[PDB]
Formats: sequence, structure tokens, C-alpha cells
Amino acid sequence: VLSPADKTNVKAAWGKVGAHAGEYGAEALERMFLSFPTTKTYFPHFDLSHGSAQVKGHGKKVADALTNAVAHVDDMPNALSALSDLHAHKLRVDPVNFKLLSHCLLVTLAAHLPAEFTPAVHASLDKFLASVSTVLTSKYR
Amino acid sequence: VLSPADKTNVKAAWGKVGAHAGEYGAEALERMFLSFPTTKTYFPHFDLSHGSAQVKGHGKKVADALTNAVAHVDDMPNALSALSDLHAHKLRVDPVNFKLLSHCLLVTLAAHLPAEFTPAVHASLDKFLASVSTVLTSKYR
Amino acid sequence: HLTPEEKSAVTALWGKVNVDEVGGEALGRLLVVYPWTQRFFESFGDLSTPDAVMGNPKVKAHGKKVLGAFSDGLAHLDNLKGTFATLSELHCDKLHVDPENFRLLGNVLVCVLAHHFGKEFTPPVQAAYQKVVAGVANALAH
Amino acid sequence: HLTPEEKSAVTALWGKVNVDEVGGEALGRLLVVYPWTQRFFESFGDLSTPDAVMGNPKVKAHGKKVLGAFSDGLAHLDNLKGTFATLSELHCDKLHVDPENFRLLGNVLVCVLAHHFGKEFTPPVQAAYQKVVAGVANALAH
Ligand code: HEM
Ligand code: HEM
Ligand code: HEM
Ligand code: HEM
Repeated sequence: VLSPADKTNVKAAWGKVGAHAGEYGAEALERMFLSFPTTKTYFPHFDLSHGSAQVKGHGKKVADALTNAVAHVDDMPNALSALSDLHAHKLRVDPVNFKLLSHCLLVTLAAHLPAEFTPAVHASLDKFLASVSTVLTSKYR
Repeated sequence: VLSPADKTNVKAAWGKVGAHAGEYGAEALERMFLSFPTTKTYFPHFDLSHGSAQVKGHGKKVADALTNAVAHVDDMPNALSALSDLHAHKLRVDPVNFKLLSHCLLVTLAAHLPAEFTPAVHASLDKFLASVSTVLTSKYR
Repeated sequence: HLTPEEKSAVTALWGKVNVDEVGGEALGRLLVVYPWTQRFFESFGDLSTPDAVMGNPKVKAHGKKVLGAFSDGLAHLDNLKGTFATLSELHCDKLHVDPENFRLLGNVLVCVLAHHFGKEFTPPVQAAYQKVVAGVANALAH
Repeated sequence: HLTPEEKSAVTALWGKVNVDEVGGEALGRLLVVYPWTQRFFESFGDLSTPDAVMGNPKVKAHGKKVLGAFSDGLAHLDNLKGTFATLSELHCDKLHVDPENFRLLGNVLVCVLAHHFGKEFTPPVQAAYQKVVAGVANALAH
């Protein structure tokens, strides 16, 4: 459960991501494939080489989904129902993997937006990503 | 996120607990202290012997809280805010311990209400207890 | 780290377990309760509903081989790591099963035992099986 | 399981880490991000706000001793279990720290390194530190 301050913090931080958001999605995907190679088994038909254009494209879509979840932070289960259909019902992604992509996003933000990545924002962002992960791995349809 | 069927399942199962609910709370507390002795460090001034009357009393309060959470399953963060104040802010209970009491409750129900503990109800009850645990370990005040 | 009395409790109860049905039930309930575990059994056919999983013939057959391995660890309770060295290798290098799923299956087995034995599955009996399933989960983690 | 190039990457960067400030920052952020970890540091005074934690003198002092131990594991990267045998015992028998919290601290350290090094903390550098922190988390789990 996000506090009201947690919600202010997430909105302000992600708002500072701006038009770098797809670029940050792709970096997070590249950090997750290198640091945790077992995650590549979910993308068998993707080119997963450095600078791959399919990873750049997928990074942009993951970022867009997170912008939408930030805009609908009070009603995320309704906002993310199609993505929960894909991750929990079709792909059957193991929840351990959602902890690994959340870490790689936090590392990406710490490395690119240090002045925004304070201890309080880190705590709010970690809570927001855990909440997004819970919806995506739940079957509530 | 609980499905609408998950919510029907939890209501029907816990409704069958009835007036045995405090009795089942105390058994679950006794199974957690024996199976996982590190949980006793949260209750330093309790008699934690078999048939203890303080465990019987605490078992009744935990069951009552779960009945209230079942009645307010659609709005649990509001229904459980005082208990979230105690577990997350005052006690600082580690979330690993909420997985251990949830298991001991499921074992207690499987042993006493077998005909109700079907695979679908087990799945719905596991989702409900994980959702209660998330509220109790969150600081959203 | 079982006491001589915990070793005896655990053996008395395993004697009375149906080795044709309990493994299937445990494996069945794992696929229903933690629905992502079905990705590892896509070659087993229809897993779409709880009743499809619970009646699936390949789930029941496989559950027998899982319970065989638990039975084997109960015989070699002092040397679990060795007993499960070949099996730790299949789950990891060939299958990549995140080790949190091994603990989830042990806890589903403890609930299936509770469901079959009722009052016999006392808090002292459960406390000893919790030790056994933790042992087996730890020897399968590579 | 570090390659000779991963060993070199990790050493180059540890050279440039402030050993007076990074441990405190890592420990500070752990208490703010996973608020139940503060139950283990009730003798350290005021931990009520993020800024109270981040300025607490006992958090900074203790964070130096934690980073000392990470530095010590980087010197004995082939024999981590031994290096941390005495410390695995304090965390378990004297303190009971659930081993998931060891992995949480390693991941907070990797983020503090990212925060200080920016572009230098490249995906290949992070992939090697992920190996180091997993090693240390595994040698502290008793
Ligand atoms: C923050 C968490 C995540 C978000 C917001 C997210 C978002 C998305 C989105 C937007 C899509 C594409 C939707 C579409 O094109 O219809 C997608 C697809 C996909 N996701 Fe995720 N995802 C997350 C985590 C993960 C994780 C942890 C994995 C696995 C390790 C994963 C694996 C996949 C796969 C395999 C696809 C389908 C790719 C394809 O074949 O086109 N996702 N995700
Ligand atoms: C299903 C999850 C849980 C529920 C519904 C629950 C419910 C409750 C309730 C109703 C109270 C008493 C409220 C009052 O008297 O004001 C309480 C107190 C307490 N709970 Fe929990 N609890 C849960 C899990 C846990 C866990 C996992 C632990 C620790 C291992 C724990 C430790 C305590 C302690 C130490 C107290 C205070 C006892 C005292 O000194 O009086 N609880 N809980
Ligand atoms: C925790 C205790 C577990 C034990 C004792 C166990 C035991 C076994 C055994 C005996 C086999 C058959 C090996 C063989 O046929 O040579 C096997 C295979 C397998 N196990 Fe497990 N297992 C456990 C947990 C898991 C978990 C958690 C998963 C996945 C979530 C899993 C997935 C598999 C798969 C995919 C196979 C291959 C089966 C096939 O190819 O059809 N196991 N396991
Ligand atoms: C994961 C890497 C970690 C390392 C390398 C580490 C290292 C250390 C070291 C070097 C000490 C001091 C030992 C001594 O003074 O003799 C210590 C003490 C301690 N650690 Fe950790 N630790 C880690 C994780 C944790 C975690 C996760 C917790 C709790 C959540 C924790 C709680 C403590 C406590 C309570 C002490 C005693 C400090 C005191 O008495 O003031 N540590 N640790």
C-alpha cells in the first residue's frame, strides 16, 4: 500500500524521467539480461545482443506501461488488466523475475538521475514497482 | 489482487470456520511457535507454553481481525489501518514472519475443515492471507 | 536436525501415506496455488482449470516420482545433500527452477498431509515435517 | 564465478570508493527502504525519519564496519564461505537475521555504487558486482 507521500514522490521522480523513459527501459532490460541470464528464457525469439533494436523497442513499451501505471496509481488493477492477462495467464512469468527487473530499473535511475534518487524516493519507487509487480503476476480477471 | 471468485471462495470458507475461529487462531499460533521458534522473539513477555491462556486470547484476536478483513475484503487498507500501525510502525515485524503464520493457518484449516479445503479454496485463501500480510507490513499512514 | 523422537514421529506417519495419491495431490495443488509453476509442465496437457490439473494423468504419474524422492530423503535423513545431488542438477542446469519454488512445494506437501491426517497431524508432528521439507529444499538448491 | 576481466572491473572501481561514506549510505538506505530492519538497530538512537537515519552517527560508524567486510571478501573472492564464517554465526545465533535481508543489503549497495559512479557503473560492471554481492549473501547464510 502506497502512502500519500509515496504517491507524490513517484509522480515527481518519474516526471523527471520524461522523454528519456524508453531509453531507461532499454538500459534496465539490458542490465537484467546481463546480470541475470535466466531471464533470457522468456524472450527466445528476440535478438538480445547489445544495442539490439528489439530490446530498444521493448524498453520503450515497458516505460510507457510504467507511465500509465503512475498516472493511474490509485486504480492500478483496472489500468493494467491487459498486461496482467499477458504476464500471469499467457507467459506465466515467475514473480522472482519481477524483483530482478525492479532492481535493474532502480539501478538505471540511480545512475542517471542521482539528485532525484534520494533515500525517500528510493523507498517510494521500490514500493511502487512491487505494487506494479503484484498486479502483473495476479489473475484477478 | 483477488479475483471475484477468490472473494466468494474466502467468504464461504471462513464462514464455515464460524465460532471455531478463535480456537483455530490459537492452534495456528501454537504451530508457528513450535515449527518456527524464531517467531517467539516478538512475544518476550508471553507465556508460550502449551495450553497457555495468553496464546488462546491472542488467537481469538487474530481470528477476529481476519473476520473483519473478510467482511471488508474490497477495502482492506482502510479496515486494517490500526493493525498496520502496530505491525509495521511499532513492532517492525519482518515480512518473512507473515508467510510463516499464513502457512500455519492453512495447515490448521486443512486439518479441521478438509471438505472445504479444496485446491480452489486453498488458492483463494493463500491469496487473501498474502493480501492481509501486505497491508500489515506497509506504512501508508 | 531431528531428535530421535522427531525421527520416529515422521516415520510412523509416512507408513500410513498412500504413495499413489499424495504426490499427485501435492503437485496438483502447487500448479493451482502458484499458477506460474505450470510453465515447467507445458508438455503435460490441459492445466487450465483446478479440476483439469487434479485429474491430469501425467500430473499424478509425476507426483508419484516426486514423493518417491521425499521417501528416499526420509531414509537418508542424515545425508540429504548427497541423496539429491543428481536431482539438484536437473532442476538447475537443465530446467532452471528458482529455489523459492522448492520451499513452496514442501509447504504444499505439509498441507496435503494435514488434509489427510487431521488430528493426527499434531503441532509436534508438523514441526518435525517442517524440518524434513526444509532439508530437501536446501539439498535441491544448487 | 568471476572471469579474470570481471575480477579486474570490480577491483578498479573499489579503488575509487570512499570507504568512510559508502557503507553508511548503504546501511542508511536499507533502514529507510526496508523499515523492519530497524528493529535490529534499536540501540542506535533516532531512526524516525529518512534524514534522522541518514545523519545518525552510529549508522555511519556501523556502515564502515560493513563495508570493511565487503572489502575483505573482495580480497578473498575464491574463499568467501571461510572469510564470513565467524560473521554468519553472529547474524544467526546471536541476532537471527532472516537471510533474505542479506540479499536486500547487497542490492542496496549495488544501487549506492550506481548513484556514485553514474556512467562508469556500466551493465558489465553491474553484472560482476551482482556476482560479488550474491557470494557474500550466500556465505552469511548459516
Ligand atoms: C515492471 C514490470 C514489467 C512491465 C511494466 C512490463 C511490461 C510489458 C509490456 C508493456 C509488454 C508488451 C505488451 C505488448 O506488446 O502487448 C510486455 C511483454 C513481455 N514481457 Fe513484460 N513487463 C514487466 C516485467 C517482465 C518480466 C519480469 C519479464 C520476464 C522476465 C517479462 C517478459 C515479457 C515478455 C516475454 C513479453 C512478451 C514479449 C514478446 O514476445 O513480444 N516482463 N511486458
Ligand atoms: C494474519 C496476520 C496477522 C494478524 C491478522 C494479526 C493480528 C494481530 C492482532 C489483532 C493483534 C492485537 C491487537 C491489539 O490487541 O491491539 C496483534 C498483535 C501482535 N502481533 Fe499480530 N497479526 C498477524 C501476524 C503477526 C505476526 C507474523 C507476528 C510476529 C511473528 C505478530 C506479532 C504480534 C505481536 C507481537 C503483537 C502484540 C502482542 C502483545 O504484546 O500484546 N503478528 N496481531
Ligand atoms: C521440492 C521437491 C522436489 C522434488 C523432490 C522433485 C523431484 C523430482 C523428480 C524425482 C523428478 C524426476 C526426475 C527424473 O525423472 O529423472 C523431477 C523432475 C522435474 N521437476 Fe521436480 N522436484 C521438486 C520440485 C520441483 C519444482 C518446484 C519444480 C517446478 C516448479 C519442479 C519441476 C520439475 C520438472 C519440470 C521436472 C521434469 C519433469 C518432466 O520432464 O516431465 N520440481 N523432480
Ligand atoms: C549482507 C552483508 C552484511 C555484512 C557484510 C554485515 C557485516 C557486519 C559486520 C562486520 C558486523 C559487525 C560485527 C562485529 O562488530 O563484530 C555486523 C554486525 C551486525 N549486523 Fe551485519 N552485515 C550484513 C548484513 C546485515 C543485515 C541484513 C542485518 C539486519 C537486517 C544486519 C544486522 C547486524 C547487527 C544487528 C549487527 C550487530 C551490530 C551492533 O551490535 O550494533 N547485518 N554486520
